[PDB]
Amino acid sequence: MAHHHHHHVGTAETVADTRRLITKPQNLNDAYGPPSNFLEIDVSNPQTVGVGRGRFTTYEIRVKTNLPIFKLKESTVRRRYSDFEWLRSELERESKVVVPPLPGKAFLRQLPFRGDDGIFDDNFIEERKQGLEQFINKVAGHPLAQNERCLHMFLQDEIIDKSYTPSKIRHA
Repeated sequence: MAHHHHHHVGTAETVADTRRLITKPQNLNDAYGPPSNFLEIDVSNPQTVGVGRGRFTTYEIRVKTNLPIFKLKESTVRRRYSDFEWLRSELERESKVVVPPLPGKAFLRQLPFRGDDGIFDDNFIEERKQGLEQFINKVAGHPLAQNERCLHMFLQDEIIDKSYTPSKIRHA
C-alpha cells in the first residue's frame, strides 16, 4: 500500500530487483558551495506578544543563503528571545559550535524601566535585536551548527519546536 518496492511508473525498463546499490551515508554533497556558503541573517521586526504579567517580545529571523542545510535557501520566521537561549545551549549541548553568550545584563542597567524591565520600549528591543542577530549569525553560520538539527527549527519551518529531534541536520 504505502510502503512498496514494486514500481512501473513512467516508461518501465528496469525491474524491482536488488542488485547492489545500497544506501549509505555518503557525507555532505555538492550543490551550491562549501558548508560555509553565503549567509546573511537579521533578527528584527519585534512583536510584543504576551500577557500583562509575562508579556514577551518575539523577533523575526530573516535569512538569505545557498546553504545545503537551510533547505529553503531564504525564508523568515518569528519567535522569541527564550527560543534563542535554548537554541544557544542546544548547539553547545552535543557540539562544539562557536555559540557566543546571549545579549543581556547590558542595556538593562543602562536604559530606563517603564515597561517593567523596559522591554516594551522600542530602544531596548533593538538593543537586544542587534546582539541577538549578531549571536544568531554565528550559531547559524558555523560548521558545527550547520551540523545541528537546532538550526532546522530556527531558520526553517516556522518555529523552534522544543520537542524536536536532538541530532544533526544531516539524518540517516
